[PDB]
Amino acid sequence: YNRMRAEREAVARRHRSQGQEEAEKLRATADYEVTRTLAEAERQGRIMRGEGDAEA
Amino acid sequence: VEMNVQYRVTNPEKYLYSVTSPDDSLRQATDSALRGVIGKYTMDRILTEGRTVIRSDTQRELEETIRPYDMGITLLDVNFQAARPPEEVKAAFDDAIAARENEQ
Amino acid sequence: GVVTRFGKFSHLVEPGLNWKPTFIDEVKPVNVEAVRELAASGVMLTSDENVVRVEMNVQYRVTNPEKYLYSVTSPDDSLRQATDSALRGVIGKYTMDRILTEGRTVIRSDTQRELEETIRPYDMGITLLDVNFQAARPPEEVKAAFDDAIAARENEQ
Amino acid sequence: SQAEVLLKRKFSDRLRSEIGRLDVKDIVTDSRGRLTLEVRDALNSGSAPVINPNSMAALGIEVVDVRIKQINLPTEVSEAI
Repeated sequence: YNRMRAEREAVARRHRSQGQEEAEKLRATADYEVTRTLAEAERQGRIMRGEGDAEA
Repeated sequence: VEMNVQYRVTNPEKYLYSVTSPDDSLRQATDSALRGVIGKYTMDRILTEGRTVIRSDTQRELEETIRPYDMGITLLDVNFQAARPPEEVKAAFDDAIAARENEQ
Repeated sequence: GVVTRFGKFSHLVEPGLNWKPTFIDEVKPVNVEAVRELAASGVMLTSDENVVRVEMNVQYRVTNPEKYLYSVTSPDDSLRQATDSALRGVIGKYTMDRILTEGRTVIRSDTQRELEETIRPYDMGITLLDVNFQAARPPEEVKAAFDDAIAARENEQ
Repeated sequence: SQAEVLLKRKFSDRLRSEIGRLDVKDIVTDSRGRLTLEVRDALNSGSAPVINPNSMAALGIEVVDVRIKQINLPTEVSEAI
């Protein structure tokens, strides 16, 4: 019984582990996009500061 | 595994004066046939696919087992009842399904 | 009233005062002009592996007691089993989201039509009057989030 | 009492055999009572004018209908959904 029970647990671990792997990957790309979007906005803001400093 | 065997009787000259306790003797013969056949097939098959081919083999094998005996018992139907796994391992079987849901 | 010989049925008596030879024949009346009720509910399964708590009410009547009394044992109970099979079978075809808003009208129609087809071979004297769907609320375990989803809209605004 | 038992045993075998070859999706979407009709067909006419001995025709019984009232699910499987 333990032998069969151990085998069944492996499938459960595989499915649960697979889900966690996919979830982590999505979170990884999500953080990249957030940083990318924030970086673009920061780049645009620096341009404005230079123009203002140049004007003054 | 659990099985149900529906049967009838025939001319009592055989049933009454062939073997002692024919009903019990048939039950012992049934166990030997059931044990032998199940031993040949695998667990996964017997639960889903093997079910139909087993009721055919066990019914045919059981008949062959009582052919030399010549008893007057006649087999009416061999209707398989249950193949649930051991209660000790049932816990893991359901968890494997829950893991798929947890994955989603 | 249904006047009946010892074993055999004799004839159908109409309202009023009639006579039956005492100890020879007996009368067994039945109400045939009064709406009845049969509420069928249960945790049925949808077509998308989702659970939905559906409840239904079935208002019906009866007909000539020769069928109702000598067609099936426990006609009220037997009809209830047919209703459950129809409701589950019908619910089984549609998805949870559909059943909650759109299915309300078609589910009652299908369950009513299927129930009638299910009891046609029986030959019982029960007649279906109306199938008025009552509720299709989601499971209480997921109801909490279903309420939060609405509260989230207000929070968003 | 004896008759209900006999029908139950045969029903179990036929139903279990069908479900064994069917998928959960194919069991919840069935809307034409195909499996019930097949099981009813099998109970009314078995395998082998010949009256199969595993048929309800060999006995004085005729399965007029077969229906499933409610297909529930296990407590653990339902909690994960």
